[PDB]
Amino acid sequence: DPEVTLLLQCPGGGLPQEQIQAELSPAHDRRPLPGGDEAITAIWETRLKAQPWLFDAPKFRLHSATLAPIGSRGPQLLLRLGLTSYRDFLGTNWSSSAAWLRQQGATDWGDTQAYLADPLGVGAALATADDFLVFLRRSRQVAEAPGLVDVPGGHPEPQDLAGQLVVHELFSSVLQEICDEVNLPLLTLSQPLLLGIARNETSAGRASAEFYVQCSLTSEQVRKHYLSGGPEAHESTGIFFVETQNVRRLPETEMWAELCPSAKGAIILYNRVQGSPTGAALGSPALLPPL
Ligand SMILES: COC(=O)C[C@H]1C(=O)NCCN1C(C)=O
Repeated sequence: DPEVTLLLQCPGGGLPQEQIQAELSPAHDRRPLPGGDEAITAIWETRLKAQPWLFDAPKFRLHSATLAPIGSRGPQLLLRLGLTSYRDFLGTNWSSSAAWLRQQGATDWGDTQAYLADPLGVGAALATADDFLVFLRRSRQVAEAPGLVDVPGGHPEPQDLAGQLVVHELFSSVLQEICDEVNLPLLTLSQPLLLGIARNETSAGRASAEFYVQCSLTSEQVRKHYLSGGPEAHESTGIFFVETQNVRRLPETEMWAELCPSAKGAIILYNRVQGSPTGAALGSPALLPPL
């Protein structure tokens, strides 16, 4: 799977909000481009002069994420975050010359990402009361990953002493994206756990935080809520469910070739952090079949 790399695998079956610190600092921003940010400005002008209804929006930038020594007390994760924008993304990660910007970042800064926007995405492994995960089909008419399978998520827009509010907006935004797209009531959803962070090598290495969320509704009820919004209530074109039993071997299925990279990230982390039991009971052959 060359189009996805794991930046972080969380311990203890995943991390709650209260165990994560953020450092939001202009030291974590993209570096100005070697020939000037006029190259980003030019791509944006060309785009607005064809699609003048487009808008810029701020985004969180992932710099890095440091896990504490395992088994320790206190905060378990430090997220180093900067700020970027939709416009900076279109002029860097989405650019035809994105591989050249990575090589120049290696040369100039010892960092393949130094000249990349790298907006932080969020995604969920969303489980039902009857032990299915939730999948969405993308429109064949959109620019990114057309007609591919996805999981719920988005790219949160901004607004440890502003740090804790930033972690709160990240956990909040994954629930909000589930309510907006799947049309589920907020009170049917668990507090999320962070499973890890995955990078999309097809989009020049931009990262998504992958979460586990439990719903108290069955798969038949989740479908009813999704469909009852109508075609205008969602960006996706369909919803479907795979038993948690069968997610274990999903990378061996024909479905795998149709999954967008960030959804592959979510399923790998679900299998490693929520699947893959460590104890004698769940590890017994009748409950963990070999092969
Ligand atoms: C229609 O989808 C797009 O690509 C539009 C785009 C935009 O205009 N501004 C920021 C990101 N975005 C949205 C709606 O989130």
